[PDB]
This record gives sequence, structure tokens and C-alpha cells, in this order.
Amino acid sequence: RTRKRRMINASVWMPPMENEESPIKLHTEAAGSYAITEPITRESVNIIDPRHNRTVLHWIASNSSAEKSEDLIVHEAKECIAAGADVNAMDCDENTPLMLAVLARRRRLVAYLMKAGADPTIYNKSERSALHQAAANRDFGMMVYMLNSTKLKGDIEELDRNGMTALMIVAHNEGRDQVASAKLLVEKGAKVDYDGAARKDSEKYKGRTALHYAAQVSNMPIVKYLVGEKGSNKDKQDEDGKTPIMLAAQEGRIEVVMYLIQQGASVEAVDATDHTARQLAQANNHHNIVDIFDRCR
Amino acid sequence: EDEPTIGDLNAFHSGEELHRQRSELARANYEKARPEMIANQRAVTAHLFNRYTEDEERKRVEQ
Amino acid sequence: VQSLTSDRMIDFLSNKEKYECVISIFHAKVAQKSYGNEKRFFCPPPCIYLIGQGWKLKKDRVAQLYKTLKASAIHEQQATELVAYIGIGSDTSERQQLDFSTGKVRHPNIYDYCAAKTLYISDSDKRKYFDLNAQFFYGCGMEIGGFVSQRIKVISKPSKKDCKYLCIASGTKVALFNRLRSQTVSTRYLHVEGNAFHASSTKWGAFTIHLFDDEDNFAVRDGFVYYGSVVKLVDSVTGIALPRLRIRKVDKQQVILDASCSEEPVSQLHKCAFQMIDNELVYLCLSHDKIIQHQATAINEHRHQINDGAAWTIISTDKAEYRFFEAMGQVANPISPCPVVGSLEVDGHGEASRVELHGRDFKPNLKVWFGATPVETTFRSEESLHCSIPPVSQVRNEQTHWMFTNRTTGDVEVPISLVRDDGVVYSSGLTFSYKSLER
DNA sequence: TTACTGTGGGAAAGA
DNA sequence: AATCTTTCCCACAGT
Repeated sequence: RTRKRRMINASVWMPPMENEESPIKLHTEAAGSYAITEPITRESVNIIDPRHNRTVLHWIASNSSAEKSEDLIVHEAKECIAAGADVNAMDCDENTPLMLAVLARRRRLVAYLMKAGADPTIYNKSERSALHQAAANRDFGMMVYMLNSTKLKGDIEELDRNGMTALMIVAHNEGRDQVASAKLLVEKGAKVDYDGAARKDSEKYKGRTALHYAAQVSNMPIVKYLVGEKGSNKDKQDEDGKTPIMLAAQEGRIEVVMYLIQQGASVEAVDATDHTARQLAQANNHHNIVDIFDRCR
Repeated sequence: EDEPTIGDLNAFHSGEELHRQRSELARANYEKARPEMIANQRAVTAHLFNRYTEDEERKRVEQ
Repeated sequence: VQSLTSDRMIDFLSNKEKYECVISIFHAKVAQKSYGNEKRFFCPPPCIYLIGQGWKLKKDRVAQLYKTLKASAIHEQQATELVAYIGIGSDTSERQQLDFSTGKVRHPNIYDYCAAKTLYISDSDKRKYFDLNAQFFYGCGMEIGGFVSQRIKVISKPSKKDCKYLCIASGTKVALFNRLRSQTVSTRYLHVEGNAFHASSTKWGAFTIHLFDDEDNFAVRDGFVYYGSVVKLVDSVTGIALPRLRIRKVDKQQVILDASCSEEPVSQLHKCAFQMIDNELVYLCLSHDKIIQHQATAINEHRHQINDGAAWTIISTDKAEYRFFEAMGQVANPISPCPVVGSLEVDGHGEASRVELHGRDFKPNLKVWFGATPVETTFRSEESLHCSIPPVSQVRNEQTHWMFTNRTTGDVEVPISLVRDDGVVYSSGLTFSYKSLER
């Protein structure tokens, strides 16, 4: 099983040829808040699946054990895991416990979880690795920690349900760890200028490249990191033939416009429908921008 | 092992800040040329109408 | 200000059928340029379908407005007409007119459909790509909106012997059509009416063409469809499909099939047929506006003779579908920038929960609604909106219970929506669920 | 029938 | 260069 092949269910039609009562108490508890009871054995956990097809750790992971039951989770996990457990079982939404973990950002629980032979890699219904989620809700550490398994760095470039990678998602969200969460990935083992190539193939995922996303409605800190660190040809075009500038110009981020211009990013080249940054900015009525172009050359 | 339990929840927030920040700023910008927008449309969308009628007037003249 | 009221919304969300307005636009992903003065009509032809019964109600909301706005002192049947003009990256073309007139002869749940088979691009249009442009409005000079399709490539002529626009991709959509000797009138297109396949003269259907992998439910892989590969054709609307089939090349009514063909990716507008998996002599064919299997003659070992209407031209087609409804009487302005929600994501935990939506044409003037519960929406790009999951308690009540309350897993899944700060719902068709452990 | 108009095949011109 | 693509060129079968 990989992203490349999926499971498609559908009806059918053939052409002729010629005319002539269960509510798992353990679970609810585990779910609940505090109450730890019932046997926590091999039959206890591992085997039981409800209507969400979630295992005990699944619910344990669900740090949603609100009302607060702090440190017990990490422990109440370690329990069912050391009493045997498919530390890699998937729930309704194809979520491995370890995932719901990063979702709730229980970095500790994760730490053990992985140590128990858990695989971050295994993506969910959202064709999203664990690293995506880390990035998804920009929890710096959470990823800097997971970036130590050989197998994870492997799937560094792999792209989610919307054909986005690590940085791709990073550059897409702002903040202060971001610009570092990046330095991380690039250090870890990821090319800065990756367009989706290992996917140009079928799966309609593709186009842009990090810088695009930053550019697209600011994230300056990154566009500066990318066009300033080394690389990112500000003159790259997505499957719609767009230069970040354009994207930027389209959305209306004068801030980014100027930097890019200043750095020598072609304003000449046009998109797919023979349009260009101005005409775009102009088209969505972003005069501020329009004028900036005519204020140039 | 045995490290952390939360995660800098103040980055995530300082972030959801910056974002809500541009969302408001950008809600402005769109509310600005908003009429200019509906204008370029209001007209070109009717330029077809009077283009319709006169090319629809024909069905009336020839009878 | 015609903002939306929880109550009104329910009236909608409850009977979408008796309200909602769907309008879909099918079209080719590639068009053949025309030279000098000739006209080479696009084929298949871009056609617009008007779906839902809200199109009737939409009429009245104006019918009782032209008269109930007349007030003072045969031109009535005219102020309710559907006026629509489709056009290309027009720069010199007037912009063709689709019928939709009340005085049209017919010849399921489809209000009315029209096809634009006069469209064509000249060599005078020196653009590499171009997208359709449709404008809808009412006879009484009343606006509706203005749309545009996905990009369309321009080709000089279909190559005989970028690549996602010149090869058909494992998970893409196409149409299969048959034609006869230098003429049009006889054009048939693989389509599916009432849970069954056939071959329309009127319209054509978009079929996701899957690359079969291994094993009702089956394996599908990623990769350009190559001649001699098991292909599964699924209709994009209904869901229905056709049996396993091995797409194969054909030249002059002859099923070319040696070994040096599995090194050939199925190009656009080429002809080909689908031979069954078991009786590798049978080909998917239509014998007069109705499809059936067929045992075509054998000729050599590296070729095969087939029936005329057994070999068709395959071409990647795409489509767009717009769903919208006027929460409070038609609005002054039009809809035009109409949002299209792609996928819905979520990250973080409970108090840090966040919903990511993805799509195109996202205007900051939109507020996302979990069912009947609006949220502090955040516009980032016109391709994404983040929003905080509202507390379950405040979503469904003694009234909204049965509808927001999953009748199956007794959970709570509510229909997501993008709303215009002017009383208009843009139904994403997606749904947010709440894992509930009761009963 | 003569005049006119899409479409498909194929030669010739460029890339 | 060896081959593919683009621009011509034109016959067929309807209006």
C-alpha cells in the first residue's frame, strides 16, 4: 500500500450481444477523563473495534480526555501498549494512534508511541504523513523530534491530499518557528525547489513550489529565507504557468511583490492564458500593485 | 526520553494572530474595490443584454 | 443587508432539493485550432446543464418581481427567459449564444441543458491555452452570474505517433465519441442515462478512466493510460461503470495491436476500442444509439478487423459544477465569483482545533457554516480558509436533531457551507462529523 | 446542378 | 539528423 494505488468501489453494467448493544466500557472510560478500569490485556485492547474502528490507544491518544487527566494518558497508553497493541492500527479516518497523537501534540505520548515500534509514515485519509500534520499545525518540536527515524526522512518529499509537502505546508502558514521548521527540513534532507515531479505522473497533484505558497498572500519571513538562502527561481511556473510574483500579484500582496521585483524576478513571462502579473493584479483590481509595476519600468 | 506534554502553544497562537491579521486587512481591500468590481461586471454583464434584445428585435421585425 | 438567519438557513438545508441551483458545464480539455477562414467546431461541444428544481423557483422570484415592480402606467413572457452566451478567450469572436428559450422543442432531474457547437478558435488567436466564458442572466435584463472553465489547450492537429495535456492520466476524465466520414450529423457520445449506458446524439458524458491495478471494489493505480492496459471506465455523475476493458489502438478501422504498442501512451483524439478481458476478440461497441459487446473478425496475429462503430476517439474532458441558492430573495449584485470547495482538512486538538478548506475563487466576503452554525472564518488565499470548530452543544437543537444527527453511527455530521455576507449559500457538499460515543 | 461549408487525410514547412 | 508539429491543400459529402 502506497499513495500511488487506491481503492475505487463502484456499481457496474454489462452489455448484451444480440436481440431476439455494545458501547465498550473500557473505551468510554479511556475516552471519558480519569477512570482507568477493566482488564487491559491482549484481548482488552488489540482486538476491540467499535463504529469508528478505533482501538484503545486511539481513544487514549485522543488527548480529548478533557476535564484534564494529564500524565496518566502517557502512562495509560504505555499500559495497553506493553500489554501488546497494534501500535499502528487505523481508525475510521485511517488515523494511526501515533497520528491522533501529533494531532493533539502529545509529543511525549508520541515519543513512547514511536519507540513501541509505531510508524509515523502511515498517512491517513488525507494522504498526509505524520510530518505533514506536524507542519499542518506548525508544532516545530513535534517534527524536529520525529525527523530522526531513517524511514521518515525517506518520505520527506511525499505530498498530501492537496499535493503539498513539508515546507509547502510550512511556507503556507506563518509564525516564528516556521522559518526554522524550514531550515530544519532542508537540513534534514529536502530540496527547496521541488514541484511535485515524482508525481507529474497521474495523480493530478502539482504546480507550485514552497516559495509559491509563501508568496501567495505573504509569509515574507520565508520568501526571504527561500529567495535569500539559496535557490528558488522566482521565475518558476506552476501547472498554470505562474511566477510566484504573479500568484502574489493575483492575491494582492504588495509587500511580497516589491521584494521579488527587487531581487530580479522576471515580470516579463506570462501564465497559461497569456496574462501577466499586472493584468492579474489589474484584473482583480489591485491598483496599489498595478501602479507599482508602472512605477518600475 | 520523557520530554514535553504540550508544545509552544504560543507560536500556534502568535500565528493564528498574524493570519487573522491579514484576513481582516484583506477583508478591507476587497470591500474597497467591491463596487468597482460589481461595476466592471454590472456593465459587461448587460452589454450582452442590449446585444440580446437588438438581436432579439430581429425575431420581431421579420414577421 | 440580507444577512442569513439561523432559521432561514434551516429552511434551506432542510429542503435543498426544493431550493438549490446547480449549473454544470462540461467541456473538452483540448481544442483543435482552425486555419485561415475554415471553422473547426470544438468536439465534443461544451454544453451547460441546468440542474435542480430551484431553477423554476428562481424564475418566480423574478416573475413576481417584473410585474410586482411594474406598478404604473405580452412583454412578460420575455422577462423570464434564460439568456446565456458562452465564449472563448474571445478577442475577435462575438461570443456565441446558447438557447435556453421557452420556445425550444425537446427532441431526470435536469431543468434544462444547452450545447455550444459553433465554438472554434482561429490561428489569429495566438494563445497557447484559453478558458471558456459563460454569462447567464434573465430576459428582463436581470443578472445571474459569470463563469469560466478550466484551461483548454490548443492543438494544431492530433499527433499520429508537457504531457498531462497530451497523454491521458490514470485518474482523469474523458469522453468517447464516434463519427462518420467527413460529416457531423452522425456524432454519438458514450453517455449514461437512467442507470445504464448507451450512446447519445444529444449529449456526451464525462468518464473517469481508471488504470486497473490488481486483486465492485477494485485496485486503481497512477500512471498514463498505455495501449493494452486494463482500463476501468466510470461515469463521473451517476457512479455506474463498465466492465474491465483493455484499451487498444486502431488505424483505419483496424485494431493495431503488436507488442511495440505497450510502449505507446494513448494520445488525445486518437481512435481506439476496448476489448473484453476474457474474449480478446470482443470489443466495446455501439450498433445504433445503444451499446453492446461484439465479436469482430480476426485477420492476422498482430492486427484485428472491427465493426465501423466499434472504434472511437478518446479525449480528456473536464467539468465544473456550481451550486448556489438565494437565502433571501435575489440579491442586487450577481454571483459571478462562485466558490468551489475542494477538500476539507483539520488539525490540532479540541481547543486548538482548526478546519482547513481548499478550493478556488474564495472571496473574503464568505463565512463558513457548520450546518446552521457560522464561524469566525479566516481568508488567507483565495484558495483557502481556516476556521475553528464550534462547540457541539451549539449546533443542533430539539428541532435540528434529526438531520444533523447521523442516523447511522449516531454521530453528528453537519453540512459545511460557504456563505456570502449577502444571504447566499454555496454548498460545499462536504460534511463535518463529531465522534459521539452514546446510545 | 452550382455554390458553399465542415471534416478528415495528406503534402509541405518549420521546429 | 530524424522526427515530430504546424500550416497548407484539397476531396468528400452534405446544405
